[PDB]
Amino acid sequence: LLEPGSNGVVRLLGGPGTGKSSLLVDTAVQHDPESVLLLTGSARLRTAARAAITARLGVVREPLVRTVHSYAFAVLRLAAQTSAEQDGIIRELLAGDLEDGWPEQLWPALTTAGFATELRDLMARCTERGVDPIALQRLGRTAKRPEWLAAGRFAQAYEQIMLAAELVGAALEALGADDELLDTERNRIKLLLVDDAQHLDPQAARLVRALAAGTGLTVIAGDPDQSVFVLLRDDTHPAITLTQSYRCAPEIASAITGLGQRLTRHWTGNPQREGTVTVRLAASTHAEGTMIADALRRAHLVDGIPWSQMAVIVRSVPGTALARALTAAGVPVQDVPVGRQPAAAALLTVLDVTATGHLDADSAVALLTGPIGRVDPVTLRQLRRALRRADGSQPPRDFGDLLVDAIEREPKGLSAEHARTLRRLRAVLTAARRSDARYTLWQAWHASGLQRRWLAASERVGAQADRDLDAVTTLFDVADQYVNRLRGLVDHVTRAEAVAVLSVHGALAGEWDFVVIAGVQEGLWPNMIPRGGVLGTQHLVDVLDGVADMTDRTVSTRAPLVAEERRLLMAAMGRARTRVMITAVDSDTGLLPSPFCAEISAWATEPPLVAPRVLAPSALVGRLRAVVCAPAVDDDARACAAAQLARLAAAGVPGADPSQWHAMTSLTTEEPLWSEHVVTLSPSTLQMLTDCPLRWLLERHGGDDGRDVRSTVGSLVHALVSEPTESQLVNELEKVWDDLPYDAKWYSDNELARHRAMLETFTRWREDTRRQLTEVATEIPVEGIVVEPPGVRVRGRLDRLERDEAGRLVVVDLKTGKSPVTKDDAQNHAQLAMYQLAVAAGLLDDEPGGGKLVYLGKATEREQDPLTPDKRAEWLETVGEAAAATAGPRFVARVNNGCANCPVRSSCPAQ
Amino acid sequence: RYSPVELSAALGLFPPTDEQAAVIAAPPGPLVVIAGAGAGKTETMAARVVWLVANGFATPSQVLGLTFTRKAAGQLLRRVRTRLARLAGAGSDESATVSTYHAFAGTLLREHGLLLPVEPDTRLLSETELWQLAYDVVCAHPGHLDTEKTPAAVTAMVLRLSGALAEHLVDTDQLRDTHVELERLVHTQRDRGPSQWLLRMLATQTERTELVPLIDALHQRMRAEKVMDFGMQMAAAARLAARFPQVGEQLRQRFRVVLLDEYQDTGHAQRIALSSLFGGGADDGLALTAVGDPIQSIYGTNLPRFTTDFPYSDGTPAPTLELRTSWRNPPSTLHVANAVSEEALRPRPDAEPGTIRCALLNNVAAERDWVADHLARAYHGAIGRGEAAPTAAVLVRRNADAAPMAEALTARGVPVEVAGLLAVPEVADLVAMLRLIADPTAGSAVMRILTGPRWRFGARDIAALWRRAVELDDRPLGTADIVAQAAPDADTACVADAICDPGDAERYSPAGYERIVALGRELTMLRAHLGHPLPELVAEVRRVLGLDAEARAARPVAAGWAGTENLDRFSDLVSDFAGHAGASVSALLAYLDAAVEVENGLAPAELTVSHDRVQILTVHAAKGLEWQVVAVPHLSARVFPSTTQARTWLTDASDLPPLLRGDRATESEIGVPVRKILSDKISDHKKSLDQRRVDEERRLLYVAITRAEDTLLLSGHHWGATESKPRGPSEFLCELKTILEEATCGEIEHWAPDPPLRDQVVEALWPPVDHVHRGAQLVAAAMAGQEGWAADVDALLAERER
DNA sequence: TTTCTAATGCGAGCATGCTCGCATTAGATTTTGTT
Ligand SMILES: Nc1ncnc2c1ncn2[C@@H]1O[C@H](COP(=O)(O)OP(=O)(O)NP(=O)(O)O)[C@@H](O)[C@H]1O
Ligand code: SF4
Ligand SMILES: [Mg+2]
Repeated sequence: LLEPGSNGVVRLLGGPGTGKSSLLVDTAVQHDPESVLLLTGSARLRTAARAAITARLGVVREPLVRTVHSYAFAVLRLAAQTSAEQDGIIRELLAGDLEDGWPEQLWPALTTAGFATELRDLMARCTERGVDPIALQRLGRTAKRPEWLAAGRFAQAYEQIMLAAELVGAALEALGADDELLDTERNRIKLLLVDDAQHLDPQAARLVRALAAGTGLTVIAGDPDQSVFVLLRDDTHPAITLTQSYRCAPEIASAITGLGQRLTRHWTGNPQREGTVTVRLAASTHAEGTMIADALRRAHLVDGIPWSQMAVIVRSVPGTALARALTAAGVPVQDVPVGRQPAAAALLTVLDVTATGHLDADSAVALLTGPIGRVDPVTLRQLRRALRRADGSQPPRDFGDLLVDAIEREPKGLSAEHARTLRRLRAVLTAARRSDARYTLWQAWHASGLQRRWLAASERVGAQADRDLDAVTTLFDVADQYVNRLRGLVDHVTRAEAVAVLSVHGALAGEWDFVVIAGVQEGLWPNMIPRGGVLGTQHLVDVLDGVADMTDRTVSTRAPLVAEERRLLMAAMGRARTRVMITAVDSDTGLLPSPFCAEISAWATEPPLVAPRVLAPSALVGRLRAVVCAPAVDDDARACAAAQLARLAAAGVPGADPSQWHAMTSLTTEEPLWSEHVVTLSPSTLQMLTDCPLRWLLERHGGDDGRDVRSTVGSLVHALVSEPTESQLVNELEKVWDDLPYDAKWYSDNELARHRAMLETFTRWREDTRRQLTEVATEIPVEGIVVEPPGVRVRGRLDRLERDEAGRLVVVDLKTGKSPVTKDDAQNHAQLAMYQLAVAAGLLDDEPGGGKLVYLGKATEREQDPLTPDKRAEWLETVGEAAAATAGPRFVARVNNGCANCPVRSSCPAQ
Repeated sequence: RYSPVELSAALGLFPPTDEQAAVIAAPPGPLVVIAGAGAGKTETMAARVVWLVANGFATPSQVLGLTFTRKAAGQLLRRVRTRLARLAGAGSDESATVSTYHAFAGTLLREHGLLLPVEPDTRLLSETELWQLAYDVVCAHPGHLDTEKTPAAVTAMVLRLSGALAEHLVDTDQLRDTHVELERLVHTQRDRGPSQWLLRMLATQTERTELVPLIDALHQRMRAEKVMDFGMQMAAAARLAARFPQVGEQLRQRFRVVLLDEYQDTGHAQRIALSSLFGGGADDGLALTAVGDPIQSIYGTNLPRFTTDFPYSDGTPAPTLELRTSWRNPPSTLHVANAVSEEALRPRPDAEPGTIRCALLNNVAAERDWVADHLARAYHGAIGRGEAAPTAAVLVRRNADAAPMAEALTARGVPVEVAGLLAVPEVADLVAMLRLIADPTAGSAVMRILTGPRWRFGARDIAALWRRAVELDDRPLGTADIVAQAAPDADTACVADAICDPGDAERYSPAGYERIVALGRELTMLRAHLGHPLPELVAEVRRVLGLDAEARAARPVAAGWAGTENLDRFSDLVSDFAGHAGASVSALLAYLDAAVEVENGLAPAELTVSHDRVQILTVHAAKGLEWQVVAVPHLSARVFPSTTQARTWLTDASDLPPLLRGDRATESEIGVPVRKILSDKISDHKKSLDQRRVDEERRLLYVAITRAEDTLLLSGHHWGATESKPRGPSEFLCELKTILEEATCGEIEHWAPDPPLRDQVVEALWPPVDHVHRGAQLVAAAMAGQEGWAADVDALLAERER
């Protein structure tokens, strides 16, 4: 059997790992250069098969090695003597069908893509299992399920409008058309190496039989047990069986065959390849990832087995939480459109603006932060300032406008370094204009020097250059496609050695040495996910496929069948040739192991570990230096860890020596601000310095998020009030209000109305209290020494001063808030006390008076009793104490009522 | 078939008591089993399941278990799995299915959505991917909005109200006629016209009817994006189950026994989603047992109505079986857990009683000291005993006022005190560094970095830095001048300019200039990364900082190698938010800040430890944990009764009126008879609506008491911090005093008589001033001249050589 | 630089007893839920 001049048909089968895939190669080599056909199952398999055969063979001719779908396409080619467009057709067909007045229970569902996708699935499954639409309508009449017959008539309507998964269905009748075309190929091909028969469709199975009526020889190969994806490998045809693994270890083969016992199920591993199976667990979702990283790193670095010979065959990548945690420990892992990619988008915007001929400001900034001419934020903050020195304006010009004018013509005021960061943009935006007669895109690409930079970035970020070049090459390919198919282009484009994590289904072509089957969770691997829907596709597919179930919709729409699920794991372990590892988790607080973990633990070689060891420097040093600084445990291992840290820091590995340790860093100065003196205290400053000097420092100096909008509106109202008649103020506020950043358009109007009412309240109060108080001055500055031996010399600005009716001086200050302060805290107000102190010491022109503290919002006021020398001395003492507190290092950080909004809160030690 | 007792003794467990006998022997039919607190739930569950599967009424694949919370569902699943597996030994392939309610509703939608116009592949929103969207639709809404409220504070009302429409199934179309009935009545002593207060209540109703368009805009915005929240999801499931009977027929065919575990904590959205499917009038062959406790309803009245909602399908109600014998101390269960009788339990294990102690102190500090002393002496007596380890814990009402308990216990005890993911100092530095990289005008981040442990600066250096930063500004009044300032463009003074152009090296301290230069080089290195994808940029920043090593370098040797779980969960969240409608290195920080504002940071890794630690957890949380002696410290006038934060339906514009609340548990404000008549009638309805708030605190207090595994140290303070008035002991304590003093079983301690209070302040000098130093000296001496560390180090160096 | 809502104790307004605006001050309750 299986020899030159042998019989027309022969059957080949054997357990996984056996030489079946490479067995068929030899009989092809010895045998015309043509007349041999190899049907593998996937074009990725074609690469390996053709490579093997050709490299085992100057005038040698490539044997025709192809796939079932490709062969059906070639059959249709001789008979001539995509999913996106498919979905478009189907959705428009349903939209049309919605016109006239399906069982009507689902009329609302027709507009939805959810129904279109399920209908796509139903038709695809029907075509793959080879049932005509008329036959399915007959099924819908026989079994009283209206949706089925409706879908059958829909399929009938679908096939009307035509005359990629129907190639086999077409070829099945294409062969029968001539009935002599069959003999043309039966006399042409003699060998027909059809292979991997467990993965063939029932329709494609018919084509194989048709091509194997009788001539020459044919071979069918494949394990008739890992059929999960239903084969019929039962006949009187001659059969060859293989029972030596050649890949898996007898320890591994033991476990796999023990699994297969509860399901030719017998086969033994290669004796030479000694290996093992290990079952492990973890105590959390992260412990599993880090221990997989641990095991992979140890296997790579102690056991010598490299990357590209390991893998993590998980159930199905929905999964993604594993590549990250597995890369963090330093394990390479293998594997979003051109519109999203930023390097492509930048040059795309250049092309867009070149085609348009006009550059909006809001699109010139967007290519200063791109990769064409790149500017970081604190260089945009240099461009802004430098440009606003070119043309000093009383209100500064908008940055977008300044930038676009600078680009189109260069102002050379500062231009120190910013000459080049604008020169690149000049070059690109001009050379793009240079042609104006595609080729222009290449010209723009060349004008900017980013190609040379990226190709000189082949070092270390070097990955980013590779990604960017991939994106730009894809863009160029799209451009070529459009040229062979520029305002029409911009909207045209709008629409190795590494551990390889991959799902089980795609992991059926692996020759790996170390398989780690992550995620054997209970709700995941034996799937309890219901298979049902609205069209009953799952219940129809098994009644259609044989008599897997009678015309009852009972067992199908419950869950995937375990017998159909254990085969997956059984075939998954078969890929590992040396070692396996089945990893599941079980944690008390949300997770359990599957019913398969316990069974696998029977044939395995050997308190789930809660924080597993890792092999990575940033982990190992953080473990070592964690024991040496221990209060008391590991008395001698402390010395061992000290020696190991010495060896580590002798070479590198940042974090080892106490120079790098954070808790060993030392303060820079430890020296007073003004050890020498006179220190100036604006009245507002004293009101924070009497509460939290740390807050004074860390906020008044640099720690403030910066200029909210309730702060500039308040000062704007202050300025409107200051100038010396309500009716004329409102029209000053109205004209300027529009250039204020508010989040909500409807909010802007409400705030404008409220602030107009605020001005009106101000004028009402003013004309009310002119009956006893007269305004000496408004917005009068305050400046002059008050207490001094350190002196303070308060300086600041006063909102409004007033002369009392009977020889005094009442100082006020307008606040634009809604929440007044209490009447006892407004008796001890630091600001007003400071103003009265400044008045009492002259420098305004003269006696202490009250402090009104008028709130414009809602007009309530909280007065302060005019000072006395009995109290004034205490206030001077307080001011002196505050001034002394400004000086020394180690500022106190007191807590107070205002400690709930201070911007420096993430750094104070009192918290 | 086997009887319950015979079946139980066939296994390795004790014979179930009489209470656990009736429910197990109950015939298949809709029944409810009121299970007391501590009465041994989630074991009777497995007993009933194994009874059914052994007598052969249903195979394991036909069982279904529903439970409100994920952890309790996991517990039930584990218990059921082990019981079923053990039964296989004494007289297989499939297993139970256990799911939390919302997961079951999700599965129901994904299996039968299209019968409704509901997409199957609808993303689900967290509480911070929603707010960041409901604040967009409110911002963009065109109109008037005569409301006088800040945006992002009407977003709160829109979310709260739209979170109740999708719970009582109202759909915003019938919530437009609710104010005419009251306005017409109010508009038609003294003849002043309607009182000022009355118009305020009407204003709220008009405001709600003005929000209605905002509520409707949000729903369409979510439909357009194929996006759905938890409330909308469960409401959709309820609508589907109510409208279509074939889904119920399918589900009753597939599942022959259903386990509604926590049925007293489920609202009107699920009460109808779960009766319509199975229990309405369906076959009596289905088991349908439900074990609720009506007294302990923290979260939020379906139990009093289960009968006549899940009947025998002939028009006859369902049975009711009880569970007592709470496996709890007599003193707590007897005379104390009867604090709330209001029903219009027994000492189970006949075990030794326990002391119960009350106390009225004269200061929050004093009461804190008293409770701390009691717990401390209890803990230390274990050490002399030989490690008894009482592992107590304190139940506190407010989420605050529990941090200082760590201060008062770390002196003698060792507490855990079970901070969001964005308050752990391992992550906050990463967020701050990201912020400083992305946008310079962030002083609250520049300080967190300049004064951080990695390189401390002095006041002199910060002042000099800010001096250079303000000198570099060089910017010279009018209203157009003011408004032109503070635009999205206009520039100001920001420290992140000095760090990049420090200037002359003389001004800074000689040590502090090198640090400035190094930070400048670091930031100029990183700011080149903003073009990179965001999940890679974050890890690059973490690598550049020392966070990965240092988060481990500060950890007890007890814990094995942990420390980086918070960082890895944060990078997971980053890797999830990213690749999702936009890279957005600067719209990530908007997400992080919005998450800080609402939902209080995020969910940390929740590390577990197994020491003899005193937990400081909150009473509202941790239901079902019954471990050791517990104490409730604060029972003063306004802390525990908490009846101040009450906003009824007539003032809060984001609360459903009783007339429309499909619960109708409260009174419906008849108002049919007719202003002084009405003005009095409202206040009575408000007072009735207030007693519900009190009735929601007995259940908190009853839950707290019924966790007293060993003894109690409940107490009540006086003269709380930072106030003016005594705030004497509230309700729940005076009555608790009386109920204590008429029995064997309480002790009264110090009972401070009710009387100027504290004004002492807290301080901490800024730049702070040892085991670390001695270890550093040891390492230095080692440089000068087990666990297998040598091989690991050799392997790492062999990697380095290459 | 900045605040929601409400409970409190007046304090004139008029059929000594309420009674109702009017101005002044205290606190900002807790989590459960998908793949
Ligand atoms: N007799 C043999 N002697 C040496 N090496 C062999 C022999 N037979 C097969 N191999 C090797 O085994 C490798 C695996 O190829 P092969 O076993 O033919 O794939 P396969 O096992 O059929 N795929 P599968 O379906 O999983 O069995 C080949 O690449 C050969 O190197
Ligand atoms: S939170 Fe309090 S202690 Fe900290 S800086 Fe602010 S005011 Fe000072
Ligand atoms: Mg002012």
